[PDB]
Amino acid sequence: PTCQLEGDLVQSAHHLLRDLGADFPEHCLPYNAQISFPSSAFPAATANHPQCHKSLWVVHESLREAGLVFQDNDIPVGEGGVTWNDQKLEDFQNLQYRLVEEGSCLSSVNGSGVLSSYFSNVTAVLQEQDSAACGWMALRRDLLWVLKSALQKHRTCFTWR
Ligand SMILES: *[C@@H]1O[C@H](CO)[C@@H](O)[C@H](O)[C@H]1NC(C)=O
Repeated sequence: PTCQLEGDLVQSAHHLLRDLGADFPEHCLPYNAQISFPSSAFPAATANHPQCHKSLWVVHESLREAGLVFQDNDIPVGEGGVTWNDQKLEDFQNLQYRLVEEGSCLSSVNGSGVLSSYFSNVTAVLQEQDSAACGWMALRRDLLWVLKSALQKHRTCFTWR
């Protein structure tokens, strides 16, 4: 295994996740107290220090932990649920799985608890029926940002073509 995250998969995962839903709704704003992605998890790249290992770790670990969230929690669909494109969701999850498997070496090093703490807060919101839809929408918002930011600020860390 060459342990690399393929940029084309990351870009396509971002596009599918973008296209399957809508903007984060105003009524979900209070959940930002609980679901606040630690943007400081990404390193500040400098000349000769792209910090690709840490940047790829943030992407891989966020996708791995989100995979567990999808496995362990039902998405509500009715009123009080989310209105997502289920076919594009399945396609996103297939790309997510490919990225998590190919980057397994990035999870072989224990990281700071900063990401696990974020996902523990997401889980708590998802596992109460009255807050679940907002939790799903906040998670999607943050995963979109993780993928967008990695491509915008850490493009060189992915393998292309
Ligand atoms: C989790 O939510 C609590 C509030 O319920 C907040 O104080 C804490 O900072 C959150 N954890 C993270 C990692 O953001």
